[PDB]
This record gives sequence, structure tokens and C-alpha cells, in this order.
Amino acid sequence: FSPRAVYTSGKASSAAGLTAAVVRDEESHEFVIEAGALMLADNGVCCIDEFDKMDVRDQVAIHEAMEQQTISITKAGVKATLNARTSILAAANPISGHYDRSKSLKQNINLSAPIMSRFDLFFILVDECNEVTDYAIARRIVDLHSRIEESIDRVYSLDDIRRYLLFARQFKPKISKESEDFIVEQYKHLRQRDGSGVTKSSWRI
Amino acid sequence: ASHPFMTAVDLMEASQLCSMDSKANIVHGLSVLEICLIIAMKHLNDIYE
Repeated sequence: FSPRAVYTSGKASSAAGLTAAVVRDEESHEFVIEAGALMLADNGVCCIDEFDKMDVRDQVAIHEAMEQQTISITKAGVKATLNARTSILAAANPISGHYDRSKSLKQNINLSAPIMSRFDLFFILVDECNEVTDYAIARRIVDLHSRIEESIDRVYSLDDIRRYLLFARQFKPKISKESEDFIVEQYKHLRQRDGSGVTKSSWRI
Repeated sequence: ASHPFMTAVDLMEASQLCSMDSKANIVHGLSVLEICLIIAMKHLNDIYE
């Protein structure tokens, strides 16, 4: 759908490559700066799957992407300070593959605290072991493999979805004068929801 | 003083009251507090083998 998007795995992205690669030219002999995948998908979203098969040097070089949305790499006395408003569409993977009910919720993932602190929203796929879950999802697979190009019953085609993408960036909404009192009263609710025990707990807000 | 003969009804009800699950009918006369407790340790038994 969105043309401003990339696709890579864990081992396919080393330390650089997607941010800003630097290598001496062969027909000029001078340290140049090569853009990565985060600079070409400006004002879009980058995709990445399997967040386990990777080292620790690549996560440090991308910490300035979800908090500052900029690239500041000065390597070899060559200044290369750019910026990119690309969102990170990460996809964490459990250690043992499945969510272990015996271990804690922080022992099944490999993400630490500085990584999750700079990241925004964090969702978890709901896992249900009921007889109604597999009974409803199996009906959609049968209707898709038997009725080819006939199971889609959308009310708006894909031609009008891309048209409504430019109207959102026209009239910038404002903030009403009756909403400043509603935000200051909802943050204190999540402040107590964070400290389940005494002070700290799991997700820091 | 109102049963002149016998039938197949007076013998079936006398065999059920002496064969019901005596370990499952004691939870009907409870509130919600102790009912949620016995289910709490049931969930802990699945993770603590």
C-alpha cells in the first residue's frame, strides 16, 4: 500500500546500512556519505521483523530514531547530520517462541528499559485458548482458498483510501480550551497504574 | 398411607441421593469470595507443576 516503506530482517541489517554508510570511493579516493533505508522513507514508516537474531551494536545506532527522528553520524571528521521522520514498526519476538505463563512478563522478551523508554506505544497479541477462537478463524481461511478473488466485501475501494491521505495534512487541528483540564486528570490515573507494587514495576510511563 | 402399590419411581429416586458427587455439591452454598479462592489455586497449579 504505502510506497514509502522498507522491509528487512534481523541479520539482514548490520551496524549501519540502513542509517548512513561511509566508505572511501574507488575512483576518487575520498570519504563519502551514503544514505540508508531510513533516509529514503522520509515521512513514512519502516518495517522490521524478528527482533531477536541481532547483536547490540545495531540498537545503539538507532536510538536517535524513535526519540529525536534524526541521524547524527560524524565519522572520520566528515559531518553528516540529517533528519528523517520515519516511524519504527518493530515486531518483538519471544525468547522461547511462545509466552510462558510461569515466567514474568519481562522475562519473555529481550527488550531492556532504555529501548522501551524511547519507544511509544507497545501492544501484545492476545492469545486465547478457547474452542471458539479456532472455530471462527478457520471459516475465513476456507472462504479465501475456495472463493478466489470473491471473499473481499469492502465498502470503500483502495483508490479512495490513498486520496484521503493528503487531506489530513491540510487543515491542522487545534486544541480546545475545554481539554486542558481533562488531560491533567487522566495522567494521574496511569501514574498509579504504573506503580502496582510500591514504586517501579513493568512498563514505565 | 397413600401408596397402595409399588412402581419404578420410588426406586430410582432412592438410588440417586446415595450416589451423587459429595465433593462437588459443597460449593453451591458459598458466596463469591471462597469461590474465587479455589479457582485461584487452580490457575497456580498449571504453572507450578
